[PDB]
Amino acid sequence: YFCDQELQHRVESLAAFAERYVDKLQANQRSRYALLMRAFTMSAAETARRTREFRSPPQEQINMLLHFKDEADEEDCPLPEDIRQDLQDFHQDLLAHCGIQKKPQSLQELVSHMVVRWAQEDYVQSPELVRAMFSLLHRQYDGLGELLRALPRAYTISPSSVEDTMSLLECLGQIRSLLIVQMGPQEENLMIQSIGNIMNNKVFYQHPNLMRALGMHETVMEVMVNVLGGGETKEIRFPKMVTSCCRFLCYFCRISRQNQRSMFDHLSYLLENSGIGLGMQGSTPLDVAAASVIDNNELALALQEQDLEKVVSYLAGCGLQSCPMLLAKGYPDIGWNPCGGERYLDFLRFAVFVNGESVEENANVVVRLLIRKPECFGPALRGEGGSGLLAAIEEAIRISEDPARDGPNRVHLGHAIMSFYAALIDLLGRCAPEMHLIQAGKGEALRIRAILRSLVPLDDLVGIISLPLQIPTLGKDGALVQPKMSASFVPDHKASMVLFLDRVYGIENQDFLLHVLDVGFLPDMRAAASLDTATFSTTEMALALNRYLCLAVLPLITKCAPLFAGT
Amino acid sequence: TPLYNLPTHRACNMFLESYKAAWILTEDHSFEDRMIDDLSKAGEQEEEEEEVEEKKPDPLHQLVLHFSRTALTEKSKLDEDYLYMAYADIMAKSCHLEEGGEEEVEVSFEEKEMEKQRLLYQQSRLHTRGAAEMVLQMISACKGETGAMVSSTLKLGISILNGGNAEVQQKMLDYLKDKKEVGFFQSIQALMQTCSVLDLNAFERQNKAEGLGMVNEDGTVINRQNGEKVMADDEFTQDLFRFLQLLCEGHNNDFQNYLRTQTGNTTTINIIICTVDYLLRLQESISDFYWYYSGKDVIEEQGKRNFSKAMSVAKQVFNSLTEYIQGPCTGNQQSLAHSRLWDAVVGFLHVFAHMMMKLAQDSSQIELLKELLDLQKD
Amino acid sequence: GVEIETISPGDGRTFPKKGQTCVVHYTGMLQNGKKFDSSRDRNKPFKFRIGKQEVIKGFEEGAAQMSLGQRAKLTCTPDVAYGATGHPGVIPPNATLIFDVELLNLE
Amino acid sequence: CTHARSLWRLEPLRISWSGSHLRWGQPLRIRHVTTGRYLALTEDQGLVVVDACKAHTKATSFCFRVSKEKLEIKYGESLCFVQHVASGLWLTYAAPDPKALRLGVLKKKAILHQEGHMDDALFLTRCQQEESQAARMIHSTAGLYNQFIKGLDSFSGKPRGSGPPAGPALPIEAVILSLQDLIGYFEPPSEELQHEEKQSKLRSLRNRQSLFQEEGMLSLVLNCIDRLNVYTTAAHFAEYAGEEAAESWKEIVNLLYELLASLIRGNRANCALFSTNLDWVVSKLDRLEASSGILEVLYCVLIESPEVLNIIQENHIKSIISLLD
Amino acid sequence: RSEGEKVRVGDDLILVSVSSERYLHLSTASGELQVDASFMQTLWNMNP
Amino acid sequence: LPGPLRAGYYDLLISIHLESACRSRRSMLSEYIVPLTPETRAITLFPPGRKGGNARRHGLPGVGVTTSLRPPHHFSPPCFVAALPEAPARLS
Repeated sequence: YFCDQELQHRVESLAAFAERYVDKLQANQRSRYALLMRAFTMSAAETARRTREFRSPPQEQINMLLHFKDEADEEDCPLPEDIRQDLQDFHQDLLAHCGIQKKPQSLQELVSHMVVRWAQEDYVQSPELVRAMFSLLHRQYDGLGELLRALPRAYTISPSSVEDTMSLLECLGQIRSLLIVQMGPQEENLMIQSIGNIMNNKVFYQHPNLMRALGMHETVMEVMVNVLGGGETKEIRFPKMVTSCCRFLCYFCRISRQNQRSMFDHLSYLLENSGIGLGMQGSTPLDVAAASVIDNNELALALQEQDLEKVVSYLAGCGLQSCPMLLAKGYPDIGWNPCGGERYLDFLRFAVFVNGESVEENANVVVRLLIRKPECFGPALRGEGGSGLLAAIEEAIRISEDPARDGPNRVHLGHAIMSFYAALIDLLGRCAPEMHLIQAGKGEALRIRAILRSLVPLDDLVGIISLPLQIPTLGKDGALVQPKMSASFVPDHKASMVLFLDRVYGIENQDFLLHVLDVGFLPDMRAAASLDTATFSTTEMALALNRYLCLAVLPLITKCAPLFAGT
Repeated sequence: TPLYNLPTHRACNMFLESYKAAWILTEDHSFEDRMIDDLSKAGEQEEEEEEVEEKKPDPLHQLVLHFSRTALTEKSKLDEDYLYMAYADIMAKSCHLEEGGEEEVEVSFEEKEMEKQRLLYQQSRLHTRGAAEMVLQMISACKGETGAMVSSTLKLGISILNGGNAEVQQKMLDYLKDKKEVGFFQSIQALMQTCSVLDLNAFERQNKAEGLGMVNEDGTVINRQNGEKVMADDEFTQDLFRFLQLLCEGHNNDFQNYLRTQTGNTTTINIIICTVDYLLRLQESISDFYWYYSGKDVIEEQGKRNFSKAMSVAKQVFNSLTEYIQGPCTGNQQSLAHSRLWDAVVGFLHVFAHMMMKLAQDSSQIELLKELLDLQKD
Repeated sequence: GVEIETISPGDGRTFPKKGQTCVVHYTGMLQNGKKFDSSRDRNKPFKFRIGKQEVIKGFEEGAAQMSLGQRAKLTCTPDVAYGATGHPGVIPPNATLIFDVELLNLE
Repeated sequence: CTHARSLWRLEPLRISWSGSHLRWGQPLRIRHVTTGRYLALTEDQGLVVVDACKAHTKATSFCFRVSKEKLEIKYGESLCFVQHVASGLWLTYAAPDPKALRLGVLKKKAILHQEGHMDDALFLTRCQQEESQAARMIHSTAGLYNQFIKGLDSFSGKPRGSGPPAGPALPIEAVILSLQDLIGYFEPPSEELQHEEKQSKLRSLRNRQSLFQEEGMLSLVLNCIDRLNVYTTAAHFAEYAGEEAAESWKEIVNLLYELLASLIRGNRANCALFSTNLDWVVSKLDRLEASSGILEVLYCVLIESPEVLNIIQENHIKSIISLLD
Repeated sequence: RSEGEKVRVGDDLILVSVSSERYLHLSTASGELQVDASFMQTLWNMNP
Repeated sequence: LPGPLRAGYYDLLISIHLESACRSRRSMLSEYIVPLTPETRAITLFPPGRKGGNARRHGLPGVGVTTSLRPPHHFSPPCFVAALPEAPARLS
C-alpha cells in the first residue's frame, strides 16, 4: 500500500507537470504561429513550418514538439531552449523519484534490504508470502516500468466535470461490486440502473478514452459472459440484463471508432454466443458484433474467414430446422426458421457492404461459404424441391392470408418468409462484385456474378417486383385499413431485390428496361401518386413506399436515363 | 488543428501519451544484473549457520522454486502472471548480458575466452538454482498454447542455453528422462503446428487497408500503426527453432536422438520431422508469395520486408536442422533422408533460382538478393 | 398496542408535539429478554424527526407519549412493530418488542 | 480410451505358454477385465461377451492375423485383423444407421463377418498397472457388492422370525474388509509429502476416483446404503437378517458412508454427480448411524461442487440447522 | 489426407472445377445417374 | 481474550464494517483520473517547500496531498427500530 501511494504521487505529479508545461507549449506555439503568419510571403521552409505548426494532427505536432529527447535531434524541434529545459529537468526529477540515479534512506531501499534479508534469513514456506515479497522487490527495482504500465490508466479531466465523473465512478463501482455476487433479480435491477446511469452520464460520450482506459467495456463484457454462460443452459436468464448489455455495448461501439476496434477485438465470443443470444427481443451479442463491424473498413478487412463461417453455419442451421420458441408458442410446424436466419443475414450484410463499397475480400469468402452449404437458402433455392423466389414469396402471401398458418401475434411467419428472402437477396446483390472490377474483367468477379445469376434468375426478380401489393383501402365510414406493415408484404422486400437487379442483371437493353418499368415499377409509382392524397399521406405504407421508391426505384431510373432515348 | 485551440485537459492527455512514448520508454534502465546478483548472494548465512553445511536456498533459489511450484501445480491451463513474465525477462537479461556484450579490433583468444567464462558463470547462477527445470515445467504447463508465458519461457531458455552449454543441456535431459513427461514434447509439437506461415490473402488485405485512408478517434492520423497480420509470431517461431537449436547444439547425440525418439516416454514425438513439416509449410508459403509477385517485376517495400522476415524464419529453421544433423548422428540423418526434406528443398531450389534472376534484374533488390544467397548457403 | 411504563419521571410538562426532532437513548430488547438494540453502545443518541415516519409506529407513539428526561418502558406489540416479516436476521417474525426509552433532550 | 470399460485381458488357450509373446494365428481367449465376461460368437447375437460358464473354445477363441489374406504381435505396430478361430469370420465394423450416427452414436456394433475393410486392423496398447489393478478390484467389488445387494433384497419384506433367513448368509466379513481396503486405497495423500510428490499422488487418486465413479462403484455404494437404510435400527435389521448379521450393520453403514466420502473427496465430477443426491444426503443427515459420516459426505459435496449450492433450498438449510438443534 | 499431400492411388478425392467452382457430383436423382459439376461433393477413386 | 477469538472479532469488525468499502476503494486504486485543479497544479514531485538536497530527500509515502479522484466512502448508521422499508442497495 505504501509503495502504491508512492506510485500515485508520481502519476499525480506527472499530470501536474503536464498542465504546467503544456500551458507554456500552447502559448509559445500560438506566438510562433502568429509571428510566422505575420511574416509575409512565406517561403518553402516557412510553409513547411506552417504545415507542421498548423493544419497538422495534434498528436503529430505535439510529438514533433516533444521530439528533442536526444541532443542530435534537438535541432529539429522549434521550442526554445529555456522552455525545453523545464521538461528536461522534470524528466531528471522523475528519474530521481523512480530511483534511477549503510542504513536505507528510502522506501525502495528499505523494502529491498528487508526482502533480501528475510529470504537470506529463512526459507519462507508460504507461497503467498513469497509472491508478495518478490512482487515488492520487482516494483522497487523497476518502478519506472511500473509507471509505464500505470500511465495507460492515467487520464486528466477538466475540473468542471468532476461531479459527473463522481457519478460515473460510483456507478462503475456498483457494477464492479456486483461482479462477486451471483446474479439475482436485485443484482440484475441494480446492474440495469447503473448501466442506465452510465448511459445518461455526459462523460460517457464526452471522454470515450476515459472509459476505454477504465475498461468498463471489459467489465460489462465480464457481466455479459457470466450471464450468457448460465443462460446457455436451457433459456437465457434475465433477458433484460442482456438488453442493457449491448444497449451499452452497441452504443459504446457507435461512440468511437477506437471503441469499435476494442469491441471488435472480442468479436469471436459474440459470434459463438449469438446462437443463444438469438431469439431474444432485445439487442443481442450478434448486434454487438454488427456494431463492432459497421462502417469501419480497417477492421472489416481484418474480419476473419472462420468468423464468417460461424454466422454462415448458424444461418444454415436456422434454415435446416424451425424455431423452438415458435414451436413452443404453438405456431404451425414448418421445419424452417426464417427469423433466426434474418439476423445472421443482417450481420452478413453489415460484414460485406461498408461505406458505399462492397468489400471483395469478404464478399468472395461469404459467397463461397454460402454456396458450399446450400442449406443456408432455406426451402427455396434448394437443390431439389426448391421451387423459386416467385413460388416461395407467393406461397408466403397465401400463408399470411389465412389464420390457419399465420395464427399459432408478435412475429408473423408469413412476414418472416418474405423478410428472410428479402434479406437473402439483399445480401447476394450486396456481395455482388464492383462495376470497375467487371469492366476490368476480373475472372473471380465474373465467376461470382455467374454464381449469383445461377442462384437467382431475372424472371424471379421481375415477377416478385410485379407481384400485387395490397394498398391501404378506405372502407365504410372513412375506416381505412392500413396494411399490418409488420405481418404483410412491404416494399422494403422489393427494394432489396431491386438492388440485386441493378447490381447484377443490371439494365443493359432498352426493351428490358421498359419490360421492368411496366412490370412492378410504374404500378408502384402510380400507387404512390394515388397514396399522395392527404388522407393516406401520413400512412405508414405511404412512408415505406416513398422510402422504397426514392432509395431503390428512382436512382435506377436516374442511372438508366441515357438508355431511354428513342423510346 | 493547432494546439492553441485544444482544451487544456486534452492537451495534458496528449502530453502524457507523447511523454510516455518518446521520453521515458526511450529512456532505458539496467537493473537486471544488479537485482539477480543481490538475490544470488546468500548474505551472512555462511557465518550465521556454520553448523549446518547444507543451508536454506538463497533468495534467487527460493524464487525459482516458487515459479517451479506454480508450474507443477495441477491446472487445466496456464494463466497470466506479470510476476513470472517480468522475472523471466530479468533473469534472461541477467544471464545473457555477457552474450550481448554488456572495423572493431578482433577479439583476442583471452578476451573471447573470458567473455565465454562470464557467460558460463551468468548461466550457472541460474541453472544451479533450478531454472533449467523451471523452463521445462513452464513449457509443459503451456500445453501447446501460444502466449506471453511460452514467449518469455522460450526467451529464458535461450538465455540459459546460449552457447549450447553441456551442463544445462545435461540437466534438462536428466529432468525430461527422469519425469518421462510427454507433455513438454507434445507442447513443443503443438507450438510448431501453431507457428504460422506467409499468408498471401492477409498480404492482399493488408495492402488494401494500407492504401485505404482512415481517421482515428483522437486527432486524425492517415494510417494508424498496427502489427503486420502477415508472418505473425515471427519472433516466436524464430525463438522456438533457436531454442531447439540450442538444445541440440554442441553435437550432443543424447538430445539429438531424444528429439527424434522418446525411448523412456510412452508417447514418442519426432520433433525432427515436425521441424521438416513446418519447413515444408514455409516452403509452400514462400512459393505462393513469389508466384503472386512473379508478374510484378518491381517488388513493393512491404513485399520486401515480408520476404525478409519469412526468410529469417526459414534461416532459423535451416540452422535448427543443421544442428539436428551436424554431428554424424545416423538416426537423424536417416530420418531426414526418409522424410519430405528433399521435396521441400526442391521447392526451395525453384524459388531460389527464380528469385535469383528476378531480383538480379532489378538494382533496388540487391539486399534482398544478398540475404537470399545467405539463405541458400544455409 | 403500546403502553408506556414510567421507570423514572422527568419534568412532565413539555411533551414532544408534531414538528420537532426527538433525541432518544433507547435500549431495544426483545420479547424474550434477548437484547437486540441499544444506543449507548454506539455512544450516539437516536435523533429522529417526529411524524416523518422513520421509526416503527409503536416507537413513534411511545415517544410522543412521554416528556423530557423521563425514562419509560415502551411495550411495542408486533401489530405496531415490524410484525409479519419482522426484521431479517434481527427480530423474529411476530414478536413483541419492549423498549427502555430515555428522552434525553429535544434539540 | 481412459476408462476401465476398454480393458481387455489377452490370455492364450494353452496354459503352459500362457505367459509368452502371442503368436500370429494362435487361438487365444479375449476377456473383459471389468465385467469378467469373455468375447464370444453366438449365432443369435453375433459378436458379444458372455459368462465364463458359457464361454467355450469354439466361441471365445480369437487369433491375430497379419493380413486379410487366407494362408510376435507388438505394441506400436503390427496392426492385427482379429479373426475367429472356429470360423473364418473377421471382427469388423457394423455401420450404424445415419440417424443414430448423426445424433452422436459414434459407437458401432462389433460383428463377425468377412467384410474385408481396411480399418478392420486393430492397435494394441498396454494399459498401466494402476488401471489394471483398479479394473480388477472394480470387478471383484462389483461382484461382492451386488451379491450383498441381492442378499439384502432376498429377505426384504420377509420377517425372518423363527430361524435365520433361508437364503445364503450375507458376505458380511468380506464386505467389511473390502470396504476397509477401499478406504485405504482412496486414502488421500499426506500433507507431509513434498509439493510435486503430493500433486502426482493427487493426480493418481483423481484418476482412480474417476475410474470407480465411471464404472459405477459410486452408484453401487449408493444402492448398498439404500438397502441398509430401510431398517431404522440394528434390532429392526435383526428382525429380517438375523442377530448374527445384525451386530455389524452399524459398522457397514459407517464404512459405506466414509467410502462414499473418500470416493468424492477432491473430485469435482464425483461431487457434481451428487447434485441430484443432495436431497438424498440432506434427508439422511438425521440418521444416527454415521451422522458424522453423512455430514462429511455433504461437506465434501458442498466444498467441491459449486453447482449444488445453487440448488440448496430453505428446507435443506433448515435440516442443516436442525443438525445443530 | 491433408492439403498438399501426394495423391496415392485408391485414395478418395473430390474434383472441383476452377471456373465453375463446383465439385464433380453423381446426381443419382433419376433411375439412371449423371455426372455433373455441382456445389455438392462426390468421391472419386482416381484410378490409374 | 483467547487469540482465535481476538482474530475472529477483528476480522468480524472488518467484514461487517470495512469490507465492501475497502474492496470498492481497491477497485478504484487501479485507475488514476487526475482532475485539472489548482491543487493538482500545486502537487510537486519532490517536496516543494524543501530545495536542493532537502528537496531530493523523498517525502513520506502518502503524506502529500492526493487529488486523483476516488468515490467517497458511504455508510449508513446501524438502526433496527426504524420504519420498515426495488429497494436501494443497503450501505455498510
